[PDB]
Amino acid sequence: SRPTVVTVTETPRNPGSYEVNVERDGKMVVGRARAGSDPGAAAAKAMQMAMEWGSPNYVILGSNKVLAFIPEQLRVK
Amino acid sequence: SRPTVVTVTETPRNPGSYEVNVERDGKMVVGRARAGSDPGAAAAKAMQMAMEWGSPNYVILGSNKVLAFIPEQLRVK
Amino acid sequence: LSTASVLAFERKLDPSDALMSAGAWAQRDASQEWPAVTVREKSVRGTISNRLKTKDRDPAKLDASIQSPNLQTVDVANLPSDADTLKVRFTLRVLGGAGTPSACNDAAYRDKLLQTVATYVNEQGFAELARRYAHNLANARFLWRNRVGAEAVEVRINHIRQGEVARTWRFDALAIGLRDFKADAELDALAELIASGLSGSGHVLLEVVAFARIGDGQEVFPSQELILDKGDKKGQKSKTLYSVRDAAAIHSQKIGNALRTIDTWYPDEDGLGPIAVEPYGSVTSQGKAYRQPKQKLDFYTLLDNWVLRDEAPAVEQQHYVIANLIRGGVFGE
Amino acid sequence: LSTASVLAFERKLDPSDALMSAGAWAQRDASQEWPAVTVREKSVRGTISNRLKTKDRDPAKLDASIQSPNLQTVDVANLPSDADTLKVRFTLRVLGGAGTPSACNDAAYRDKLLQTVATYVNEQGFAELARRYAHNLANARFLWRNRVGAEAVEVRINHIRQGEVARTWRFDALAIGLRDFKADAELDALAELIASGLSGSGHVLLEVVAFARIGDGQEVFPSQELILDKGDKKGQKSKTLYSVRDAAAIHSQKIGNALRTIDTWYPDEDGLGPIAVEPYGSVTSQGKAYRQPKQKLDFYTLLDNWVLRDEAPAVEQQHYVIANLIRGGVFGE
Amino acid sequence: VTDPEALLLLPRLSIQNANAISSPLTWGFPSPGAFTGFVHALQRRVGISLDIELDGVGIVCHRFEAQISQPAGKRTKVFNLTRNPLNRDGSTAAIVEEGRAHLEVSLLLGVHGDGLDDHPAQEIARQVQEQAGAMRLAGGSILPWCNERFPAPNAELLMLGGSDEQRRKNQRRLTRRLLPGFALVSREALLQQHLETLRTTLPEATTLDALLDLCRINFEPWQVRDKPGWLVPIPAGYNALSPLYLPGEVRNARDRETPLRFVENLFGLGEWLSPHRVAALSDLLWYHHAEPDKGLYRWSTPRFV
Amino acid sequence: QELRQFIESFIQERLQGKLDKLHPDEDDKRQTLLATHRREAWLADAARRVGQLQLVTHTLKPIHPDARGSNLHSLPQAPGQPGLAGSHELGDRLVSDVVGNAAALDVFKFLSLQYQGKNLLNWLTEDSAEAVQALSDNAEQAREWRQAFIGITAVKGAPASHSLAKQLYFPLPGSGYHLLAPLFPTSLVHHVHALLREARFGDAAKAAREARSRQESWPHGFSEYPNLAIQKFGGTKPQNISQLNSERYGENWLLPSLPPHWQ
DNA sequence: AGCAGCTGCACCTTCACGGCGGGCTTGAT
Repeated sequence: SRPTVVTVTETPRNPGSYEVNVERDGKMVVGRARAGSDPGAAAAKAMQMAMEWGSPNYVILGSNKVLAFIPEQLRVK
Repeated sequence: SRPTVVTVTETPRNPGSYEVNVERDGKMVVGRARAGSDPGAAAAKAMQMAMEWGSPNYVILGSNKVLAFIPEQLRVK
Repeated sequence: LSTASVLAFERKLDPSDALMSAGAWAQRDASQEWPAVTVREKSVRGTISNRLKTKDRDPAKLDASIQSPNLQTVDVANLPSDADTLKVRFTLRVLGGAGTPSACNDAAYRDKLLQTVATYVNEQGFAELARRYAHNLANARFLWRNRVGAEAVEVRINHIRQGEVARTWRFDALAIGLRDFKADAELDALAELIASGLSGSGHVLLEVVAFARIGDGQEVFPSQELILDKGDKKGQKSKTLYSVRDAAAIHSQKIGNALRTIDTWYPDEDGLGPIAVEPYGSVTSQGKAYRQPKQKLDFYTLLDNWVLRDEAPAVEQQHYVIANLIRGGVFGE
Repeated sequence: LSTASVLAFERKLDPSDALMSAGAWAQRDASQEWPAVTVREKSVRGTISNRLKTKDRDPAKLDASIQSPNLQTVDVANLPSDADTLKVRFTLRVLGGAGTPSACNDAAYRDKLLQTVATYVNEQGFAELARRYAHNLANARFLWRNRVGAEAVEVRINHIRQGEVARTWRFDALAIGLRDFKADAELDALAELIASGLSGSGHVLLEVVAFARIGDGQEVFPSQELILDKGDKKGQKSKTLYSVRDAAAIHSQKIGNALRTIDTWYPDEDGLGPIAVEPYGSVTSQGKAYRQPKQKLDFYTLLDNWVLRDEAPAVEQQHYVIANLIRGGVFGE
Repeated sequence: VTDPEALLLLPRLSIQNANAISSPLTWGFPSPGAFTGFVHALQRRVGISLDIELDGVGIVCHRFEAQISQPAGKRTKVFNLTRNPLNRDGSTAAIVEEGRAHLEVSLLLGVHGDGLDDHPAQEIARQVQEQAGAMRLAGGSILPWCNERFPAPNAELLMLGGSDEQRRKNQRRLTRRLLPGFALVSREALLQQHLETLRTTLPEATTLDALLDLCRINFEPWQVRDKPGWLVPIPAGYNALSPLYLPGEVRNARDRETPLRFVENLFGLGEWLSPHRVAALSDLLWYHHAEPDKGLYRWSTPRFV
Repeated sequence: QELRQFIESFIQERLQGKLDKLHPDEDDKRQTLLATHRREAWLADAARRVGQLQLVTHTLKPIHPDARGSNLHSLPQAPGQPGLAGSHELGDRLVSDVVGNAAALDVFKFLSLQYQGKNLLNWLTEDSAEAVQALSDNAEQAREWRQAFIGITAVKGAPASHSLAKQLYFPLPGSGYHLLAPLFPTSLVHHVHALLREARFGDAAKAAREARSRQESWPHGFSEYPNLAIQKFGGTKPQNISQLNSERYGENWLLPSLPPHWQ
């Protein structure tokens, strides 16, 4: 509702690679942009999209291998 | 978000080349600056952008080829 | 007798995902340290070029005709700027034991089916089918759009015996064509081994490499994904390419369809060329299905006339029925 | 006199879920840091290759439906492009205390059954059944479709007593057949261990590892799940595979059915091969039930004529009765 | 009635195909009646010879996995089945649905008998563990821990032995062994208090239990009224339907030397806690309560609050 | 006399449904159907067909679809202990089931006609005008057919079980055990779930949808009920289990009770 | 020739029955 939503999923068509979706104002601002082949690159792409498309506020969701690289403080704003 | 966040991403329009973003207290002070064309120079640029602008604490994110040049005790502070 | 309620068949001629690498020509002997073709992403600035609707005659939609770039996002793969060779590599495994169904529900229909496949093998071997399989392996038909403008194609075939090569075939894929099956001295020595594995008296695991000379830094065409979701706009890509661990590739069903184009007999003009081996002989991209059920020239009617009533068709239709058994599927009531 | 109304037998020879990993051949000794295989989900395009239902419809709809593509999305498990060896691993517990039932109503039938099992184990101990079980552990029968194109299979068995390996066997699963039970030296020691476990003395713990050599990047076949309700078109899957802890696995009942096909004494065509031990011994892949109750050779009439009327059968059928008691099940009148 | 003099700690056990469907209205984790029947089976097999009485089980459930799938376009789930053999004449058999699950669970159990002496201190727990390996917990076999990295031993921790600072040190050294798990407890007084609260001039009994499980995302401004912790409905025993029949009258009984009685399910509420916010490990034990003349065969965690 | 025409139209609708379902026009099959339906041989057949039991608290067929045993119609007493409670014994009066042969299940549809009481017509022991209003020829057939109609509702039988049923053990505080045979409770919380998921979800749902910023909020609500699981008892012919199992096809709709994951 | 036992066949009920989401639990060495 209020913040942007960044979702980092793992593409099931090949295991080990990831994709990011950015949703703002109830509509999809960015869809299926690729985010690397390891969880670190997925965390970097997620935080970059959160910074740029973040506006005032944002929430980062996604896989548990990806969110192990981001501290729990830096997942909401 | 209290600490500084330095994210190194790879440009998907030209593979092999990297870019760096710095967060710095909820408003980005560096946007899509040119890091190196290899993981070593991306690691050097990330550590430079963490040395400045990271006065209390910082967090460095990035790929596994990039973060293989920094020891595990120097990425988070 | 009647047809079984459940009746399934296995799969022979199993390929794997065809991986792509990029390098130079005349280095074709040391082509194992070549970097992959990485799939790339980009944005264009086109124009509106779809045909306008009946509601689209107003001024607010001819303004879209006048000044509206499109700004689309697409994937693209490319050779590097100093490389003119695309190398496509995979492995094949020909098993054998074609007639025996994997599951059934009748004891009588299984006996009649096994008797029919047995008397087919007694009359003639797999020589026509293995001939056309090795022929479709000879010219590199698994390069679909990567072969319509290439300067040279070369196919290398290695018989892996015990972790190591035991026999080598070298071809010229542009000399052998796509409209006629011929004879030679090396294609026959390959087709003998393929039929030997197809009968069940061997162990055929092959390794296939193909080189295609495109040009320095031009576009190669991997397989495009099938995103089975709902359509949307401005937030979709509409062109995603296939890659195996940051390396462009082609699906296994594409390589399987390519070396299965052996069906040159149908009730239409057989002088055009071979189509694939499917029941009711369909090619959906052209929008036409040969071997229609209006005529009695499809797989099911010929099969149920051969098995139950013992009405045998011509030998070419028998080759087609045995190729349909080798392909696999679910043929039951 | 009269039989019981509740009669249950618990299951001995209890296996686990067989897990799959991938690696290289000639590193089969340090095979503990090998990564697992993972199930992927691919969306495919094909045709309409099933029989048409030409009742109460119009033919133009069918002519449109055959000339159109067909989109699906299934599951698949592969090996990586640099690993040719599939490692399948599980454990086994032989419990012992075979003839003691877990439920019995009549005490007289319980005492007569105990005396019958005591007379059997005094005359002919568990020397044939354990030998056939050790044979089915020896040839890798628990790899069902991973054994039809395998170049070489190798089975390593470890006996575990307290916290370490006390005895190690190694067999070549391809030299040992699938249809004849011969005699050997190490197989007899493994059979004697299984027999000493089945006789109540110990509860033997074995660890079985199998290495199958397929080829780089080929297809491995895990177990498939029985899903009755796939929801609605445009989004269904139609093939789902089984995996634990994000690693492709085989069901435990499939392994249990694999090491149970020991019955070669069924009356008609015993040279076709052994079947699994079942009351009215049936095969799902055949759709036929051997050991029908019409010819007095099923489990129930043999057990009733052995216990109640003391009309003991042949020893080759006493083996089948005791194997049915070892397997387990729920019977009552 | 009983207070254990010592605790026995079995390490992290694994169960491969347990029972998912636990009751006609609930699914998920199995019933604690299975665990109480399991410890009574352990008592009947080992406890007679060693002069020890085993009673009470604390359930942990380090991890839980279910074999379910969600159909396309529906938010409901279905179970994955097995393929039974054919009936006869090649006809397939009618499917009877059942669910399965994989569990990793450790359980501590309290022994109170006077058969523990000065010389048997560690061989008692080893002899219990060697017998609890060739058994099953909820219809699923116990995985045997073959050749792996490092094993896991049992423990026999005496309760009254030691100083009070040493008593809290023993409680901490036992709580450190099972900290990444949870614990299932029974909350009946909370359900009765919520019954007294919810009943405001209207009659209701069982939609009370349905109210504490759903997600009340509806409110006049929307607001979501929360609940204290994970509240879950559980099958807490049976209730009688028929009078008790004499041991040789019911046709087709299980055995002919036991009285038989037709019962049905009862439903209660429970909570999943963490094992470090209780400060009492002689708690969390489950016991039977029979009352054999009026039915109501129940099991619960007494002395909790 | 009073309601004879209602059951006459009932048998006529059954006959016309059978004629529209079969539609055979060979060897006077419709005449052979009218020979049975238009006369009162159908009433003699409905008096003949025995096997219904009217059992709600006990239904054995969910445990196994071929498990012949004893089924009961008896509610338990209320327990004494606080907290837990089952079998809906407080209010919201129950609906009963019918277990027996499926081929006579239509006979229960004859006894559930909602004319002056459907459940009153199913047990017409209190009435006396309908007992002579059923037939017109004599009085012995009236009492015989009435006794057959009120007989196939409530019958006792013999206390029995099966090997495919469930039989447990329970330790007593002193010594010894009990055998504890459970059954399947045919409770309808299915209707509560259908009401809370599809009846009044719509109006309050759109009120929460398009009136968040507005103060216009209805005095109502909804419920989501996450993670349900459907369980089916009869495969494709659910009427072999019971009659209430035909009303709801499978769909036991089991509620979730799963432990939290640590991280 | 007259009961026990096995096999084949007729009888019966009911339309899927919505998606923008929705919860409460996680330690100390």
